[PDB]
Amino acid sequence: DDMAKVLDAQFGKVVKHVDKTRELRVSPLVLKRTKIDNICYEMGQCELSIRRAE
RNA sequence: GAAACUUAAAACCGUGUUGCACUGCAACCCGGAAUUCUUGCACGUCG
Repeated sequence: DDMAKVLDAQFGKVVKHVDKTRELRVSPLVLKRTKIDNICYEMGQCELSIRRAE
């Protein structure tokens, strides 16, 4: 609910976010998922690793 | 003895370069030190 007041300070005349985020307890209201005709997964995920190489 | 100017007239003048030769010159770095650097997701929102 902290994320909804700041999103309604720049938007809000299109879609009311304050009343909708306390009915299904989600913020934001969508999920950026994609498709390559095979598997539906997200947009922008990565797998991270590191090593201390000289 | 008392009485009658060794006087009159006459330029110390005429001619003549304080002139001739001579570098205010020779040698000398406006030079030595100094990062156009510090912070910043081409991103958020979907009847």
